[PDB]
Amino acid sequence: YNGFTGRKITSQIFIGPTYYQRLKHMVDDKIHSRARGPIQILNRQPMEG
Amino acid sequence: WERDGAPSPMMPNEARLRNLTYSAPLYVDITKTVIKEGEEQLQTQHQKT
Amino acid sequence: TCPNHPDAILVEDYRAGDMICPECGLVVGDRVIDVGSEWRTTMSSSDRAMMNAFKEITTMADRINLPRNIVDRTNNLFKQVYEQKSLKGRANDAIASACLYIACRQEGVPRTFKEICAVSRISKKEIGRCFKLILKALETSVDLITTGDFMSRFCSNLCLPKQVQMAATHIARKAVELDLVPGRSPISVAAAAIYMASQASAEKRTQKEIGDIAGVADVTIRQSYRLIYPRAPDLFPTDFKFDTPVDKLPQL
Amino acid sequence: MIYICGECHTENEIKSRDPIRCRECGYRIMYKKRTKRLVVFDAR
Amino acid sequence: LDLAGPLLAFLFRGMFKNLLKEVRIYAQKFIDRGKDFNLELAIKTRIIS
Amino acid sequence: YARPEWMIVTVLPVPPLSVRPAVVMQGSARNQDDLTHKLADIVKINNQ
Amino acid sequence: MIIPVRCFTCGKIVGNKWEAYLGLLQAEYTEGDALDALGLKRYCCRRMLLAHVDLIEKLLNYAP
Amino acid sequence: SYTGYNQEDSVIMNRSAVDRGFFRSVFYRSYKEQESKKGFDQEEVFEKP
Ligand SMILES: [Zn+2]
Ligand SMILES: [Zn+2]
Ligand SMILES: [Zn+2]
Repeated sequence: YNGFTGRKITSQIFIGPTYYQRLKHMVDDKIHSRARGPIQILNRQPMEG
Repeated sequence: WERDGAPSPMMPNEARLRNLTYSAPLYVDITKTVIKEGEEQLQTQHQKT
Repeated sequence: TCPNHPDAILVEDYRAGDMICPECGLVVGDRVIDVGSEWRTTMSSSDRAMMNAFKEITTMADRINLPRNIVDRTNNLFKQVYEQKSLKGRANDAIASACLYIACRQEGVPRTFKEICAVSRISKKEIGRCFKLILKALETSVDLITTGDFMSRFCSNLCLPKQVQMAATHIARKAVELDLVPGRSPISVAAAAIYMASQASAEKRTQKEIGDIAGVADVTIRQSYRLIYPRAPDLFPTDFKFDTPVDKLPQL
Repeated sequence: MIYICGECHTENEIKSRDPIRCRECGYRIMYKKRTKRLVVFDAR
Repeated sequence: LDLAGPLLAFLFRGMFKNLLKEVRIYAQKFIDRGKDFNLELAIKTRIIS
Repeated sequence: YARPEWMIVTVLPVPPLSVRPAVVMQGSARNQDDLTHKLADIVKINNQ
Repeated sequence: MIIPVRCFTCGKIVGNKWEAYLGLLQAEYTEGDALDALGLKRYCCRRMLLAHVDLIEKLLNYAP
Repeated sequence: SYTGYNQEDSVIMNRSAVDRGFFRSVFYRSYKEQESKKGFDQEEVFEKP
C-alpha cells in the first residue's frame, strides 16, 4: 500500500529479508569544500590546512 | 627489554599498544679454534652467542 | 600591523592562513601564515668520523638492548664533545663508550663501567678516563648512582622473583642508610644485598653467579656481605617470607 | 590525574614530571581515568 | 608460491652473509694488529634484527 | 637579445628569497633550500 | 553485539525475548516453535532473534 | 520504484528503522603522539600550554 495515500499499488512488490552490508565509505568521510584556503608559501597555490 | 634492561616476555597486545616489534632473540653456538704453529690447538666455544 | 591600529597583536587564522587585526577584522597578509606546515593538526672527515662513531654507538647499544632514546642521547653527547674537541687525542671509540655511559646515567638507568666495557673494545680504564674528560668539556654532571639503580637489571638477569628483588632493594638501601658499608661501591653492596636476599628464598644464587651478572668479584661480594650479615634481621623487609630463616643465613 | 594500570587496574595519581609506571604492578601501560565532567547524550 | 618462511629464508642468508662478512672484517683488523679478537664484539647484532 | 659571449657565465645570478625560501623545521632552525646550499658552495669557491 | 530493544522494521519490543528465546531452545523447542511461543508473528521480528549474534557474551570474557 | 530516489543504483532507507539502530555503527580513530628529546636545545614534553 502507498504510504503517502494508503492506496494499493497496482503492481505487487517483491519484498523479503536480504542480508545487506554497510560499507566503510561514508559521505562525511568524503564531503570536502575549498574556498580561499591556505595556499602554499613557496608555490602560492592551494594546499590542505 | 625495559629501560633498566630487565628482560620480560612481550605479549602481542603490548607490542601492538607500545608500538614494539614482536621479535625473539636469536643465539648461535660458536666454536673458535686457534692454531699458532706451535703444535698446540686451543678450541673455545661460546655457547648461545 | 593594522594601519589603523599601530602595535596590534594580529590573530593568526587557520581558515586561510592570515593574520587579522585583533579588533578590526582587517586581514593583514593574504595567506602568509602557512597553516599546514606550522600547526601539527665525498664526505668530510669530521662528518665521516661522526658517522662511524654513531655506527659504533648503535652497535654497542644493541648488545645490551638499550632503547633508542639512550642512543639518541649518546649521539647528542658525542656531537657536543666531538665539536668541542677537548678529546681530539682520545680514540672515537673511547669517547663513544664514555658517552654511552653518561647517557645511561643521565636517563636514570646507569650501567656499570664493566657493563659498558663488555660491549666495547675499549677497556674500563680508558672509558673512565674519557668519562671524566667529557664532563669537564660539557660542564655537566651525573647524579651519583645508588644501589637500587641496578637491582632491576641484576635480579632480572638472575631470574630472581619480584619479592627477592624487592627485599634486595630494601636491604641495600637500609644498609647504606645505616652506613654499614661506608666507602663500598654501590655495585658491591647491591651484589651482596642480592646474595643475602637470594639465600633467604627458594631461588638461591651462588656468589659466583651474582658476581658474573653484577661484574663484582665473589671476594668483593664476600666482604660486603660480611659487613651486613650481622644486621640481617634489621635489613630484611618487615613483610618478608623467609624460606630459610634469617638466623640460618650463610655465615662467611 | 589518575592513571589506571593496564595489568592490575590500579588507580594511582601520577605527576607530570615523575615517570609513568604502575606504583605496585610495575606495568608500563597506563590509561587515563574517565573525565569527571558531565557530557549529555540524547537517546536518539 | 613463496610463503613467509621461504621469503624469510631468502632474507636471512643475505643478512647472515653480511654478519659473517662483518666478523671477518672485524677479526682481520685485530689479527693484522697482532692481538686476538673478542667474538662477542665482532658480531654486529643489528644486521639481522 | 642573445650574444655568444653572454653564453659564458661571467656573473652568476642569485635567485630571490621568494624563489628559494627559508623553511622552518624543528623549531626556529631555518632549513635553507637546496639552492642556498649550492649558493653557499658557489660563494665559498668564488671567494677562494 | 546485544539484542536490539526494538524490531527495526516495526518497532516491536525484542529486547526482552533473547533470554527467553535461549531458554526455549534449551527446552528442545525448534527455532520456529520458540519464536511462535514468544509472540513473534511477523517475519521481521522473527528475523531479529533468528539472526541475532550475542557478541556481548564473549566481550565479557575480557577483564575490565 | 517508490519515488524515484532509488534510481541508478541508489537506495531508499527506512528512517524509523535507522532511528532504532538499523545499520548504526561506531567509528574509532586512534591518534598516536610521542615526545622526543633528540637535540639538546629542543625538548618537547606533554603539558597544556
Ligand atoms: Zn584595526
Ligand atoms: Zn599494575
Ligand atoms: Zn517486527
